[PDB]
Amino acid sequence: ADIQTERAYQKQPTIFQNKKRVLLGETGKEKLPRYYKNIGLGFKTPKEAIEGTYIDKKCPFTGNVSIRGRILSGVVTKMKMQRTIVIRRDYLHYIRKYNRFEKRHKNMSVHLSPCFRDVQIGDIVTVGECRPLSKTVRFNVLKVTKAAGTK
Amino acid sequence: GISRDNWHKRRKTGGKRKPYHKKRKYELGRPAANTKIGPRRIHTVRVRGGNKKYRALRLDVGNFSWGSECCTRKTRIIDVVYNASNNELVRTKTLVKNCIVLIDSTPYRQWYESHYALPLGRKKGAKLTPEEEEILNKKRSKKIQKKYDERKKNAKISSLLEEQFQQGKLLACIASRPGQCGRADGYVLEGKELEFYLRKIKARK
Amino acid sequence: ARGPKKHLKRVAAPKHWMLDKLTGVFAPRPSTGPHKLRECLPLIIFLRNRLKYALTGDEVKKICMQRFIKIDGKVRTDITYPAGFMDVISIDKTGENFRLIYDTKGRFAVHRITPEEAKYKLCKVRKIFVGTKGIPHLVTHDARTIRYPDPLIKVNDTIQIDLETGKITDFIKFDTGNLCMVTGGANLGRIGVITNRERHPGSFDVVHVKDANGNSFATRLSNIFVIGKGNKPWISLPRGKGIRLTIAEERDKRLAAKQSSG
Amino acid sequence: MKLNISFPATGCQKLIEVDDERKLRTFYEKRMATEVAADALGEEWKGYVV
RNA sequence: AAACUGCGAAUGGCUCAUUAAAUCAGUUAUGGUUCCUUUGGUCGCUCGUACUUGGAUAACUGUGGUAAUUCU
RNA sequence: UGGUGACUCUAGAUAACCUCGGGCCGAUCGCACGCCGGCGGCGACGACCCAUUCGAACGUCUGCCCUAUCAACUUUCGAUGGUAGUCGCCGUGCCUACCAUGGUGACCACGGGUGACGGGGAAUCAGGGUUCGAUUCCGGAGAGGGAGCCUGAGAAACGGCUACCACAUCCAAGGAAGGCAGCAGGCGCGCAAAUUA
RNA sequence: ACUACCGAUUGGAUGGUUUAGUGAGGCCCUCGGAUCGGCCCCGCCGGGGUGCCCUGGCGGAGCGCUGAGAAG
Repeated sequence: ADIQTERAYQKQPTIFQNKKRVLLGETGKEKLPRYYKNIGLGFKTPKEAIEGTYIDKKCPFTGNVSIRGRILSGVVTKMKMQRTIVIRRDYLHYIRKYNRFEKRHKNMSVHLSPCFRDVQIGDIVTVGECRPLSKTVRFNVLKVTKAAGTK
Repeated sequence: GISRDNWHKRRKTGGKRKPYHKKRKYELGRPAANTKIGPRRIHTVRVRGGNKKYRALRLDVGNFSWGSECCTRKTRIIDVVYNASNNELVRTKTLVKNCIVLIDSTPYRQWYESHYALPLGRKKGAKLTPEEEEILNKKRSKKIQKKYDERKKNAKISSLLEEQFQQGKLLACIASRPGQCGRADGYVLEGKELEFYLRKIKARK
Repeated sequence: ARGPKKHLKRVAAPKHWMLDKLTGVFAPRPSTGPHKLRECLPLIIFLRNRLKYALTGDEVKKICMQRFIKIDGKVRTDITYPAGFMDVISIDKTGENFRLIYDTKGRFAVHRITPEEAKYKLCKVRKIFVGTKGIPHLVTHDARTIRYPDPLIKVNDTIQIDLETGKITDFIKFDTGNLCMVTGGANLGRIGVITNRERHPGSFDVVHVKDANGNSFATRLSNIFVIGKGNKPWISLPRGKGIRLTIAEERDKRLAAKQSSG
Repeated sequence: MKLNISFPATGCQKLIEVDDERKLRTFYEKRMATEVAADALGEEWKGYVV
């Protein structure tokens, strides 16, 4: 069913899947109600989260996290983990003895919700700070924009 | 003792780090509560801040819910059949959170017959004590028989719940965490969750 | 540390207490109470350093535990009891009443008030919540909980409350054009009318305030205490009226005062 | 070995030194609060149990 | 006086061995937690011998043990 | 109902549960005594919960000296991520089970060193810098070395306890007691530092 | 005669990473049950509603029912 790929039954804790309904409603349509919310800072909840079917407890829009604290950006560099990506933040650090700059970088592991598809290497991602979700992830993807050179 | 600090582990680069302080009492871990089925034996724990944790070591009775119709009853745990974390805990009959349990179904059948007045989990022979014809086949008034008619208009439940009542023991999921609560509360499995757990149990064999 | 602290070093004390360096190594260390440690004036500093009835801390204790000092109408014998903004101090033996409000330099002025003005005080509403059985509560800036407030009273509004009973008697909204006093930050002690509140979601709001002399200054929303409705304050103000003079006009005023007398 | 004998009804007590192993075999290999008839302790202790 | 009970002894004082994104500083978060105390609120909101309940244990009295202890 | 920028918030309703190692709903103490046996004013002490105060504890972003005669490291023994739980005051590979093979690195990882506790700060001073900051304020760490607990709101406490390691005190030889990187003081060390007031 | 290096002796001791094994002491769990108390039974027995019952103090046995509980 492309949903129950685990050894426990995956469901959204807030929605109830065992409502007692009539035969006409049974023959009408078999669509579950879906829990979603807004990451309310001028961030639009995507349609793939509202109309989707996936289950992710660490998703900003459908899971159990809240976005509070910093909001940063990065470029996607690696996408080889399961529901998390590794992004890169480049910056310039000012050495004031020389009055010059050196280029520095920080690698950041962020949680990518399944509602963001067609995320490529090099696309600009906007992440927001949440509570600790694993040992090394603290930020959660909220927006994706493509690279300006790509059509 | 058991320490659940983050500084004993390695760094994100994989290098090892030196501790700058020794183990603190706010970083402690306690030995696990392997709650089992048996007559009630629970131990209270003093925790951080002078508050109380209840550590259940032997439990046999909880309360469980039909959520389709919002009715819960205090009943008995009978057996452990599935655990998504470890099958060794099924073999040891360990009560944890989200372990699949089968429980006694007598209060639920009792409420269903005292409310909807239809037989539940009954054989073709249907030999009943006279209290059951008193409950199922009482004498009522016009308003009451009418209200019962629109009550049995929708009093049809799933065939799988019928099959489990035919068997006599209901499947449920323990939703409380018993080593911290001293209770093994939960909810009766229904719907796609019920077919999931049935096919996983059958796929174990 | 292994637990909470009980001592305050004198150089680490709040600077607006105006303690000196050589009297001791310790400062009076305010008790826990309705005010923060950094935003209060303890009773020993008031009775000894400012008001000068006492010469030592032992004399402060002898004054306080003869049951002479009321704070907000309640007799206090804790010598380090944290008194703070808008708190009324009453000495019935000498017939004196005070409100702890700020100078233009950010220090608690010795502000004498009329005994009818000592009947009430103002509080800034810090939270509104509904508790069990649907009962609305407000929490003020001085740790007061009042049940059943007016439904129009919101957070950042100012209640005018009666010290005899403790109930809500009047209130003032947060609105552009109301009079306010600044209780934190670099503009501590200044008074003016609110002219613009800009909102930053997920962050601190910035309120713009205009002085009675036309000077304008901004603060955070946490630092604003609404005092009077529109233009007239609902309490007595100190000798300076919230007008921060620069160092040049303060020198000129000092020289004119020295010239006029002497 | 010495014996600290106490009598609670009149609340009176006394220390008595007895050195003969035959008199102490009535006390050996038994536990605290094990009731013993102290007959072999002396001629005056016939009906006395301790 | 003693002794039981309550509280404090987790503050203060000392030193700089450890410790290299660790500590620490500035900035943010707890919408992810605990909090003696102070202060305010709540404390006939429960439909089910009381004009006062029970057993001890110190201090005290008396007998003691060990070379020795703030032992008993 | 009420709130936030955003709740799975707060409040409401239903069905029940409510731990014997047990959650509240006062068998407590003083002073003045007074009204129509019954009604009472000040307090003190307790008290489940909520808020506040004093914190604490875990996270965010940015920032540190020398070394390549340290160039690949982490990953069986958790390394990086997912799902379910355990433990924990709580978030979390904190731990367990099953999975995926990931995570970091010439923008210097990993390793090693430092005559390295970090800052506020000090000397110099046209300016940039250079050297110093064991040391009275703030934060951390430790109590001979390790480790483990009890009590308590709070400690992995050492002017608390229990072991082992290294030292070491008394003894009738069975046993008992120990921790000055507190104030003085002593020995040692040394070029190097005060009174058992 | 002096200064400064190498050095057989697994020379003797000591420490830090580790392979294998042993492991004090606390904590948790499952037992254990020295001791200590209550109920029931009976005996010595006081009163009433007039031998039915209970009232209070002492003793006796019953692995009867139990509750607290040390060492291990």
